[PDB]
Amino acid sequence: DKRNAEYRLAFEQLNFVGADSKTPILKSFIEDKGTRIDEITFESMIPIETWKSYIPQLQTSLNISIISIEQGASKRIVIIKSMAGDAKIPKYLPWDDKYIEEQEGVVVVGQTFSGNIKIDLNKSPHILSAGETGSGKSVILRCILWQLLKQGAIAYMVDFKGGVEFGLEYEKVGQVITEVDAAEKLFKYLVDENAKRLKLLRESGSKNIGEYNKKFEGEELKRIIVVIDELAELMDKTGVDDETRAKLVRIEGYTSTLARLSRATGINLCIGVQRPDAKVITGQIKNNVPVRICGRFADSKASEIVLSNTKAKDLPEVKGRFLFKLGADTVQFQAFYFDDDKHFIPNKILKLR
Ligand SMILES: Nc1ncnc2c1ncn2[C@@H]1O[C@H](COP(=O)(O)OP(=O)(O)OP(=O)(O)O)[C@@H](O)[C@H]1O
Ligand SMILES: OC[C@H]1O[C@@H](O)[C@H](O)[C@@H](O)[C@@H]1O
Repeated sequence: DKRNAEYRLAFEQLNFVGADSKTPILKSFIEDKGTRIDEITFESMIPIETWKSYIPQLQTSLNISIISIEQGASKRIVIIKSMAGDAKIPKYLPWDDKYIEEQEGVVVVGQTFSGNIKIDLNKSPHILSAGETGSGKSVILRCILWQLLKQGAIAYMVDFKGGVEFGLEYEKVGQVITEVDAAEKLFKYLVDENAKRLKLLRESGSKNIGEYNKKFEGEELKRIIVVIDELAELMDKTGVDDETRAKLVRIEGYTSTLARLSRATGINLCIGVQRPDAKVITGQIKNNVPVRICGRFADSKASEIVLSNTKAKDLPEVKGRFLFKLGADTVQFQAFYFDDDKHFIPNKILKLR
């Protein structure tokens, strides 16, 4: 084999031999086609310290970006997590209105290996974005929102933390929800509106909202984008008042109902999650939210909750570098950087009519 033959010369060239005077032997190269993070296993007599000392040389020799070098099952075996020099993805990519999709309902979240990541909300209607504080899971949601505002959609924004993440400029573009009573009224309305559109399609004999809009002129239904900053504000019922938790259990009722029956009604949920918990990302939320955006999660348990795999732990530590799952396949992408005080121009959306 070519790889074993290649690696052998790279080691001979570095005189990278153990106490036994023998070069590391390649046990397995497990390449990921989706994330494109390869897993290079070697068993040598060289200690993990000497390996780490050689990461800059090993990168230049094998032409790889070493994500991590860890010790395997035995103190003889090492595992390298890397990406070839050809798995080229920007380390930083800002937002540009040039990316805004023409097709009403298609949104672009960033750049991948082969092209850009696109989500058609007529096909995949709900997005679950997850990541630690400062990962940029909010940035994505704001960018999806901007693209939909530009597409002329109705926007609702949920942030129970005084609505600080949805400032006075966001307020101009749509309704901002800050309390459980407002969220109760909003989610009840969203279920009623979803059901209202559900019968219009039945009666009109139209597949989606677009197929009805081309049948009724002055009665055109606009897309509804409802972004939730922290699912846990609606999910996590622990601590609140006896009357407040009946309100939260109603919000949870309506949310489940929204995610389940709103593929054709053009009502979309974009949910951010800081702390992936099974009490928050319920199987009802999982079964009905098809789009998964995942930041680097140190734990294997938090990644399984989100992606239904342990891929988030192998993410190269790059600000805005996420994982993307839709259906079975899981891919690596660099999320566009959406700067609020650079790209969010609320008057450009008010001009739209
Ligand atoms: N795509 C990106 N490229 C480069 N840097 C990024 C990117 N996304 C985020 N960052 C940086 O990290 C910061 C984190 O911002 P952000 O508020 O979106 O993250 P968050 O804490 O996970 O979400 P939230 O506000 O909902 O708590 C950004 O302000 C920016 O400095
Ligand atoms: O929050 C619910 C309210 O949202 C508004 O955008 C609508 O115009 C109202 O009809 C609705 O009752």
